[PDB]
Amino acid sequence: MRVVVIGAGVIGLSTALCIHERYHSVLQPLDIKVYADRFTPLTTTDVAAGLWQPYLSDPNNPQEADWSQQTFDYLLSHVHSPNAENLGLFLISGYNLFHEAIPDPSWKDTVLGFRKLTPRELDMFPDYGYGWFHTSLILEGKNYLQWLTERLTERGVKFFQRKVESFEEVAREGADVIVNCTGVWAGALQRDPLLQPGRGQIMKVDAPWMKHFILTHDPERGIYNSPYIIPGTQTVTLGGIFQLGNWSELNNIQDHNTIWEGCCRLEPTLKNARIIGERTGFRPVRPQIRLEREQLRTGPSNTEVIHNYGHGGYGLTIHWGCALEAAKLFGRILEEKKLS
Amino acid sequence: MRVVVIGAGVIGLSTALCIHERYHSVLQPLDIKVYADRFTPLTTTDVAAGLWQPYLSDPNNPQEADWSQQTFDYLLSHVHSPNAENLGLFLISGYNLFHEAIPDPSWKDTVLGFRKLTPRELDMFPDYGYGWFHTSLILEGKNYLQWLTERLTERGVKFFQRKVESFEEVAREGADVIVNCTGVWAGALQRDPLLQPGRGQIMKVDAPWMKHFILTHDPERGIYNSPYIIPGTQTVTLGGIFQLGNWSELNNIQDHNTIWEGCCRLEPTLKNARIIGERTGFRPVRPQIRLEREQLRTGPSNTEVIHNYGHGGYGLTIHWGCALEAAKLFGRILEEKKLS
Ligand SMILES: Cc1cc2nc3c(=O)[nH]c(=O)nc-3n(C[C@H](O)[C@H](O)[C@H](O)COP(=O)(O)OP(=O)(O)OC[C@H]3O[C@@H](n4cnc5c(N)ncnc54)[C@H](O)[C@@H]3O)c2cc1C
Ligand SMILES: Cc1cc2nc3c(=O)[nH]c(=O)nc-3n(C[C@H](O)[C@H](O)[C@H](O)COP(=O)(O)OP(=O)(O)OC[C@H]3O[C@@H](n4cnc5c(N)ncnc54)[C@H](O)[C@@H]3O)c2cc1C
Ligand SMILES: O=C(O)c1cc(CCc2ccc(Cl)cc2)c[nH]1
Ligand SMILES: O=C(O)c1cc(CCc2ccc(Cl)cc2)c[nH]1
Repeated sequence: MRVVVIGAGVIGLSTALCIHERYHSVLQPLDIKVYADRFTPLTTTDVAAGLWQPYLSDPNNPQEADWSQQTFDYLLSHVHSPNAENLGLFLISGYNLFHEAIPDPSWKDTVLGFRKLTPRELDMFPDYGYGWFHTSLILEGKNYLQWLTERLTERGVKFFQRKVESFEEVAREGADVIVNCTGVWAGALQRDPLLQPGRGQIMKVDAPWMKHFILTHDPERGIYNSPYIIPGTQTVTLGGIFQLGNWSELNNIQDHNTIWEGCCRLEPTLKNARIIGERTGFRPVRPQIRLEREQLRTGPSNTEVIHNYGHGGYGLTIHWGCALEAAKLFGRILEEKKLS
Repeated sequence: MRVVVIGAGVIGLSTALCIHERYHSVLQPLDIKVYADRFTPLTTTDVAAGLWQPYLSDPNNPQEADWSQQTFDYLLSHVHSPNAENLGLFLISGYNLFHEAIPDPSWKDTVLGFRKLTPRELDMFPDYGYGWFHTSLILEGKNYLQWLTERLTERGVKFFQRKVESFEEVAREGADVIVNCTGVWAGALQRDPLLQPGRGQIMKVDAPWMKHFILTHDPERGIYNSPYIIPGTQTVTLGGIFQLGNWSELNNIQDHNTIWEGCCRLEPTLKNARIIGERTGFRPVRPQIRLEREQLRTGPSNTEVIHNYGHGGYGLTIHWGCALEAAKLFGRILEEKKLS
């Protein structure tokens, strides 16, 4: 069985791992291959802090709340594990700030010790009069990518640096199943009017005193386009940028100033923190995640395509549930191709 | 007016600063000097993680509770200022675990977002049946001492290496007022068998993924004699040793093993953490703090002693309230000798 996963970001590597662990049997000899244009240090997955937190407003698709919850429960059970440190996995508590009273989120019982902020706590944030506190998890993109790659490497998965021009090219070069995990660049392989680059920029800062996440929200600004402070393992993530339709890979001075002004006003201690570096990424923006099997009529016999893209700002928060569902879609192919 | 502060730990340095802040302008030649046999990294203060948390057993002492509350307010005021980094001061959330049910502490309204631990959080600690969760403060001993030193230095306070033999030694060179902040060694200057060493030992570990303090409690081991994990700015503190009457300043291997095994059982990710260092410190154990005035006769010149010692395990937690009460006692000397 020949399988080609296109892309080496969070989605591709986890779908490749999930499929390989659930379907690579002696009864199912899988030849899995990873095809990517950009790898482990230079993807949009690396730019992500890795904080587990779904949308403030409920999605149009209810399968997504299940996939996000399923990712949390999985990560939590491995949070005290001997491998936690390599994945970049750890528990964290923090603040959710608002200007108005908001209903409690769907994930209020998934996270640990959810409650509303007390007045004396709210008194610490002059600009916000309402908010939450809970304990979540972090899965840093870069460390997790480094973990997945190495775990795949010891499983025979061969990685290849190349820009894939079309599905047919991969199919004709002997592919049976094409797992499409191209993120925002899925439009280059197949026209998707529901796809747009959710451009984001961040800063990496040396602020070790920071033990909590601090996320502010504003409907005027929109989702992920308002200041956020996310402490990592070696550095703190300074964010708050979202530009729908922007394809500029370079960092810009206005977004730098926006992030810095916003986070230093949120936490004045930050004014003394050292800028380690800055990065730019593209959230694969869609009304909902595209996670389905598509038949491609390549002459007589058809080559199968599993699309797994359009994860927006929640690709780490949801990855595992999407991986298991894509694995479920991979199982249906095996049985429909007389192999189960 | 000649003042000699004996002690360069949290007690001496904070007391020197308070007497200066309140009295530099009333007395024409206010002369303050600091005498100490150990400084900056070599004091008991330096051995302390600096978590704000009163003694496990309720006093029931309103005055002692006011000294603790006064310190929290004074530190919570600095916590968001762009100077906080220099004090070694930051907010930190965490767990306090017990095998059995217990009443809420009198400080439940001093700390931020105090609550009982949920059943899903208790599942993370199989050895414990009940516990608390709250947000408090860390004021790192070494870092704080450096800030107090630089505040004192700018105010022209001078530092001298001197192992004082008697109060009479210092009264003879011209001291009008001696401030006794000798911690656990106070008995050498004036007999006090109530003051005993509470031998403690800690491990300094590199685990920057740790964002929560974890403290365990066992009445059969006694206070401070149960595993505790307190993340600092650049390093994590591992401890849990209390040895009443032990004067050994050497790091013990059995205590090293007991600290390591005890903390790795509580938090298994700690197994991969790299041990940076270890220290031993003697808590100035006394059933109650010795904070009072005492007149000396030596010389035709009057010589007054202000005692401020015996803060056990909670020196950083209580210091500010004690430093202000010692400044007020200094003020009582001026309104008695007719100099204010
Ligand atoms: C600033 C910022 C901060 C964020 N923080 C968080 C967070 O804290 N938590 C969270 O849950 N999510 C966060 N996100 C969202 C998250 O980063 C994404 O949702 C997720 O990484 C995208 O996964 P991917 O694997 O689809 O995309 P990518 O990581 O972009 O990887 C796509 C892969 O497809 C390959 N590819 C594309 N086209 C081709 C082609 N023709 N041929 C070969 N290979 C191709 C690429 O080269 C690449 O290896 C953040 C995003 C941004 C922008
Ligand atoms: C392992 C451990 C962990 C701890 N963690 C915390 C914590 O998280 N939070 C908290 O609130 N507390 C903590 N503590 C408690 C805290 O360290 C003390 O209660 C506080 O340090 C004592 O202050 P001091 O100024 O009385 O002691 P010291 O720092 O010991 O200073 C005494 C000073 O007197 C000088 N001196 C003594 N005798 C003479 C003499 N004859 N001549 C000259 N100078 C003299 C010394 O050299 C020294 O400079 C901890 C203690 C230990 C041991
Ligand atoms: O910048 C992003 O794309 C991003 C950040 C996060 C974690 C912080 C956060 C802020 C806001 C909201 Cl609504 C949810 C989560 C996830 N994606
Ligand atoms: O060992 C000490 O003396 C010590 C530890 C701490 C911080 C953790 C802690 C443990 C136990 C209690 Cl009761 C309160 C606080 C301060 N001093």
